[PDB]
Amino acid sequence: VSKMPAFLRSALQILFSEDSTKLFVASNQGALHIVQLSGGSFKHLHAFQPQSGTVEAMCLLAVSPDGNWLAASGTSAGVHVYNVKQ
Amino acid sequence: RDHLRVNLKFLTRTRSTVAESVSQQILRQNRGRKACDRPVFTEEDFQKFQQEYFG
Amino acid sequence: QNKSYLAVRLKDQDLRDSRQQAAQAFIHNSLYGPGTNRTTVNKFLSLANKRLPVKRAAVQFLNNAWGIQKKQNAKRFKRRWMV
Amino acid sequence: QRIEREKKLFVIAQKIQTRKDLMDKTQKVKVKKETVNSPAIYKFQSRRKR
Amino acid sequence: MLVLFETSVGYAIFKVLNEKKLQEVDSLWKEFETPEKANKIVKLKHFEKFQDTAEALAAFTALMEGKINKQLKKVLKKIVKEAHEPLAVADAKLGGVIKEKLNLSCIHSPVVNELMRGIRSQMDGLIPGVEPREMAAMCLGLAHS
Amino acid sequence: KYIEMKRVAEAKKIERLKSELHLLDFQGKQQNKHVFFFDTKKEVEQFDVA
Amino acid sequence: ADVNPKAYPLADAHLTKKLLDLVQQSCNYKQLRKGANEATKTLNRGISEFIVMAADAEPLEIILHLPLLCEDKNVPYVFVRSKQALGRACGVSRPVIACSVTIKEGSQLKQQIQSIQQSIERLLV
Amino acid sequence: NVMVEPHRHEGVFICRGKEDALVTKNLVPGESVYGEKRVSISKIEYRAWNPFRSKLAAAILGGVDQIHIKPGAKVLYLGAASGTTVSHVSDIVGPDGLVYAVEFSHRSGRDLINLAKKRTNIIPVIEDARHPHKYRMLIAMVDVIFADVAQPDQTRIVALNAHTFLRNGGHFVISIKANCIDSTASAEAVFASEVKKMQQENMKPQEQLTLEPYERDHAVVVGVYRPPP
Amino acid sequence: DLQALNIKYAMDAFGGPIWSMAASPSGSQLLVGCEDGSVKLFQITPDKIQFERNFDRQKSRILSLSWHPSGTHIAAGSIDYISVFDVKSGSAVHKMIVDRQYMGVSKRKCIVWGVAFLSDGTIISVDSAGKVQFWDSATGTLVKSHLIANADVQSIAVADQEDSFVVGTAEG
Repeated sequence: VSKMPAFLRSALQILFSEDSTKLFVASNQGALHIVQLSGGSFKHLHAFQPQSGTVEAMCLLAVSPDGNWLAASGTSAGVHVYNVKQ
Repeated sequence: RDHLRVNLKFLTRTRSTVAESVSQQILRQNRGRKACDRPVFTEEDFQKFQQEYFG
Repeated sequence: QNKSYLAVRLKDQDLRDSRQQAAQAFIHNSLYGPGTNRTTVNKFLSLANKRLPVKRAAVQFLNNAWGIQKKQNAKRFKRRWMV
Repeated sequence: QRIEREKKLFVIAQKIQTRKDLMDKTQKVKVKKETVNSPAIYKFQSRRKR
Repeated sequence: MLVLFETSVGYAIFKVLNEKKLQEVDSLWKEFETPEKANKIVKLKHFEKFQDTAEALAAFTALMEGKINKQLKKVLKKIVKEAHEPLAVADAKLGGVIKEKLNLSCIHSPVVNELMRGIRSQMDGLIPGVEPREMAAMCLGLAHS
Repeated sequence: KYIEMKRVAEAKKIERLKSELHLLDFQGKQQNKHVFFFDTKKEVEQFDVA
Repeated sequence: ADVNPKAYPLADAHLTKKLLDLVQQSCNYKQLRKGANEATKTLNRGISEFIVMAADAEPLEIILHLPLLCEDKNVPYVFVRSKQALGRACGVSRPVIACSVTIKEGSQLKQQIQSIQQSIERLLV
Repeated sequence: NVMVEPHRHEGVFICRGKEDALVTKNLVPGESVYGEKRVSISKIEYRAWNPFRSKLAAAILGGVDQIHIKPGAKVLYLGAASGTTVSHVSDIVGPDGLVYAVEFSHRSGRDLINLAKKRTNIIPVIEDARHPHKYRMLIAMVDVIFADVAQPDQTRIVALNAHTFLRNGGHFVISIKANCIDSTASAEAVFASEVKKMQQENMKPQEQLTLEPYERDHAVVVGVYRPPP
Repeated sequence: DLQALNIKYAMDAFGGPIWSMAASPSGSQLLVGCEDGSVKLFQITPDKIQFERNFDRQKSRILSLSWHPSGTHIAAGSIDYISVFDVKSGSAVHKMIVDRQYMGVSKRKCIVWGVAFLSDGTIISVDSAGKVQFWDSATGTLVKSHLIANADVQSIAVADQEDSFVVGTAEG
C-alpha cells in the first residue's frame, strides 16, 4: 500500500478482524487505532485514548468473531472491552 | 558598466605554473625531519655448480 | 575533473564504523581464534553415541559439502553394479 | 636553491659531528657505511662515565 | 518564574509572563523570533548596574566559581526573596549555593537553557535603559581585566 | 658552528620566502576530494559543479 | 605520591622503563644531549625528538622553561620521578634533571623513537 | 608593479606580481602582527596570509565554497592560540564586526592581549572552551563559530558553544585532524564518523574539503546550525 | 524508559566503543570503560547524564570495572593487568601484573574478563587462563590463586553480603 499514517510507526500488536474490513493497531504509547480497509484503500476511523493506570506488561489484543467487541490489556487498571460499532 | 567580459579575459589568459620539480622540493621541506614526520646469479647456480664440477 | 567533486545524500554515506569492526574482530579471535580449544557441535554431540549400550553413528551422518562430483560417480558406479 | 643548500648543509654538519665522536677511546663497531646523504652509524660499548 | 541573566553591564532579572509556553521546549524558539513577541513572554523586573570595571571584575570572578558577593546578596534578598517565586539560573552549582546561603529555590532545566538562549538573541529590545555603546565599551574593559 | 650558523640563518630565509610564495596554480598528482551534502535524492543526480 | 602537580605529563612505572631503556640506547649511538642547558640548545636548533625531565628538582621552576619551548616547536615531553634514575640512564655519575634525544640520519632507533613519540602524545589525550 | 584581484569571499583579496600571496586589507596600516610582509597600492595596504601556518587560509586556497565570515559579522573563534589567524579574521569583519578569541593556554594568551591592545574589534577570552557557561557574560549572540581546537571530542565542544551563543541559521566552520581523533583509523573513516556525530545535534554539514597541499590528514566541514523551517 | 517502552536517548561517549559500564554504590554516578583506554565518570542528572571527568588514560582497552563499596576506589581489568584508581584524583595507585599461564609464561595474551572488589580490600579477578585470583589493594600483590577450569573464566558476581560469590566459565 502506497501510504500509511505516521502514528502507526511502532505497533506493539497487529490484529485483523474476521472480515478484512477492519484493522486493529496498538501503539507503543497507549493508543488504539481502527483502520477501515476496503479494496486496497485505508481510512483511519477512530483512535481510542490511552487507558488510565501504570503500564504493567506488553499489550495484547483480542477480537470477537462477530466483530462487535475488541479487548485490550497491558495496564494495571485491567482488561478493557471496546464496542467497535459504537 | 559590465566588467564580466573584461574580468574573464584577465582571469584566464594569464595562465602560468611552477614546475613539478620545484613544487615537490618545497613540500618535502615543510614535512620536517622528525621520525614521525618523515616517511643475476642465485644460490641455486652456485650450489649446483660445485656439486657437478668440484663435487 | 569530475572525479574530484562528489555529491552524496546525507543518509546514504553512513556505513559501518571501522573502529567498531576492529572491536568485533578482537572478540572473535579471543573466543574462536587460533590457540583456543574448540570442537564442532556435531563432534560434541557424538561423544554420547560412543558410550551408549547400543553404539550409533554421528548425529549428522552426512557431510553436505565434502564432495559433489565424487557423489555422482558413486551413484554411477552403483547403477552399473546392479547391471 | 636555498632549500637544496639547507639539505646539503645538514648532511655536512652531521659528518663532521660523526667524525668528532670517533675521537673517543671507547670501543665501537660500524653498523652502516657512509653515504652521500647520511654519515656512517656506529654503536659504542656501554661504560658509565666516571 | 524569575530568571537571572548576567551581562557585562550588570545584573538583569526578568519575569516570564506566559508560563504555559515554557512547557513546550521545541516550540519556544518561535516566541523569541522578533522583538514584539519576546516582550510578550518576558519583561524586565529590575536591573542592577556596575559602575566600573574594577567592581565588575569582583563580581564575575565569584559567579563562575559558585560564590555570591555581598552586593549580590542584597539584590537577591530584595528583588527575588521578598517576592515568592522560583529563580531560574544558568549554572546548577550557582543554584545549589544559593539554596544554603539564602532561603530561596532555584530551578535549572533544559527549558531554562532554552529560555536563556531566547533572551540572549533578543538582547537589544529587552533592556531599554542600557545603551549599545555602554554595552560595547564595558565589554572591552571587563575582558582585558 | 660555522656550518650551523649558516644553516639556521638561511633556514629562516626559507620560511620567509614561503610566507609570500603560496604555490598558486598547483597542478599535481595529489587532488583533494571535495564533497557536497544534499538532503534529497533528486539533488544528487542534478548536481552541477558550476 | 607527593609529586609536584606542575609536572603534569608524569609517566607511570611501565612507561618509565620504556623511556629509560630508550635513553640508554641513545647514549650508545651518540644520540643524546645531557643537561638542561644542552637540552635547551637542541630545541633552538630544532634537532630534538622528545624531552625527558625529572620531577624531583627541589625547586621545580629551574626546568619549567623547557615545556614552553617544546610547545612552540611541537616537541613531546614527559616527566620521570627520579633524577638519580635519569642520570644513570644517561651514563653519568651525577644526577641529571633534563635530557634530549637528537635527530640522526640513518639511526637504527627510528622505529623505537616513533613508538615512544606516539606513547607520549597519548598522555596529552 | 603589483596587480590585485578580488577574491570570491568578501573582504579577501589575492595578490600577484613578485609575490604569489593571498591577502587581506590591513585594519591597522603600517603594523605587522607576526612578521608577515605588506604591500601598498594606490593608499591601500594588504597583509599576506600564510597558508602553511594557517588552516583557514589553506581552506580558502583549497576551493571552499563558503566561509561565511563577512564584514560586519560576529565571530566566535575557538582555539585562538597566538592569534595569527585571528588577526586576518579581524581584518575581514572590519570595525563593525567583533571577534571573540577563546584560548586556554597561558603562553598563547599573552600574545593575544598584545594583539588585542592594537585591535579594538578583538575580545580576548582566556577560558576553557569545554565550559561555555563560565564566560557567558562576555559573548553576545554570534553569527559564525570557527573551531580549531584539535581535540578528540571537538564535536561536543562546538555543540555546547553553538547552543549558547550561535543564532538560528548561523554557520560553523570546523577543522578536523584525523590522527588526533583516532591515530590508527584511516582519515576518510575518521572524517565520516565526525559527520555522523554532527547530525546527532542540530547541525547540518553542507560541504567537506581536505587540506592536502599545505597540511596532511586535515579536513574542513562547513554547515548550518538549526536551519530555518 | 520502562513506562513508554522506548529509548529515552543515546549519547556519544566520544571515546570509541565501550566495553564495560558500572554504577557507583550510590546511583548518582556512572563509570564507563572504552577502547582507547580511558575511564570516564558521568553524573546522572534528573533527566539525562552529564560527562564529568576523565581518569588517567591506560595503554590498553578497559574490559571490566568494579567499585569500592564505600566508593573511594576503582578496579579495572585489562589485557595482562589490573589497575586500581583513586576516585578523588583519577590516578592509578597500583598496576597488578597477571601471569599469562598458571605459574608459567605463554605467547597468548591474558585477558581479565571480570573484576569484583570486596570491602576488606581484596580484589577478585577472573582471566582467560582459567584461574580465579585474589589480590590485596594495599600492597598490590597477589595473595592466592585457584585453578578451576581448562578454558576461560568469563564472569564474576558477588552477593550484597560479602560471604559468597559465583563465577561462570567458557565450559558452561
